[PDB]
Amino acid sequence: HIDLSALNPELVQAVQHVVIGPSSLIVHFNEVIGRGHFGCVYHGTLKIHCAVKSLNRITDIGEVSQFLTEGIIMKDFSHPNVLSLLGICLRSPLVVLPYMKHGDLRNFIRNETHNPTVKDLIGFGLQVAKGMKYLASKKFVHRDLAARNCMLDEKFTVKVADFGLARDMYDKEYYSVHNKTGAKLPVKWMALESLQTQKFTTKSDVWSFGVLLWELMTRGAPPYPDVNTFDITVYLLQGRRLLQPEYCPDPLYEVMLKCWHPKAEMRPSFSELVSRISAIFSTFIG
Ligand SMILES: COc1cnc2c(NCc3nnc4ccc(-c5cc(C)ns5)nn34)ccnc2c1
Repeated sequence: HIDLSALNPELVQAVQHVVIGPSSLIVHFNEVIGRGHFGCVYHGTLKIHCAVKSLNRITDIGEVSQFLTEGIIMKDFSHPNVLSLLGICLRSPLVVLPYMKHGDLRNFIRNETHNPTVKDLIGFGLQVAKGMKYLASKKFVHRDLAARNCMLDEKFTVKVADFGLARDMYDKEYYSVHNKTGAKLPVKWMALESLQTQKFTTKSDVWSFGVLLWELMTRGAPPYPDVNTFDITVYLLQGRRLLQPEYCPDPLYEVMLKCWHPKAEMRPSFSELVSRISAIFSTFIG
């Protein structure tokens, strides 16, 4: 039930634009197209093709008013490199997202079917940087930027995803349980200070982006395979970084090193990353 009175009065008008009427959505529950900890995702028809995420695997949703607020905030986000929210359908509520034909970025670059060039791979990086530039300008911290968490549409447009109501753990292997807090953390993508404090910032998103660039240039290799979970802090503090992939241009590796600056405030902004990477991208043919 929608309690319009419970919402921030500023946001009441926006409800009509986020709520999908049950008769407008057909969801094809017979084939799962994605699996998250909080729920499965299915093909949907809205006639536009969409992805429908269930949240029924969680014991409880929480405050319905908060859920709508989350949806309303997320729907106002509009950028070609950021996954949009189509709306919410109240059957546990269903999250309705544009269908991303080529799935997550990590699986796409690991796929022997497609053959992206070095230029294509850098371009995927550039698109992610533009999405993050948008998100950072909205003061939004992603917290879980990784190749597994970005997706590609039918025209290979890369979109930063896995945020707002779409937030989940879509690949359980890369999340470790913290001793004191219990939080499940993507430790191999996290900035040194975040591992120490569990505080996430746009500058820790920049660190994660550096790892994402490394993923692209290795075509989806796992980072730090010979490191075990939380021993990553010890490993990094020894004076170590991910090595330069064979086909990674030198200036792109320099960008990665800047993203992993020990001082958070010294890391490049996403705007600077867009500029620097667009330059490097332009030097390639094909
Ligand atoms: C082509 O198959 C799919 C699968 N899942 C989604 C999908 N799932 C919800 C979602 N929102 N953000 C993210 C980010 C990552 C992922 C996934 C990652 C993995 C490994 N499987 S799904 N899903 N996801 C949304 C849109 N299109 C899809 C297309």
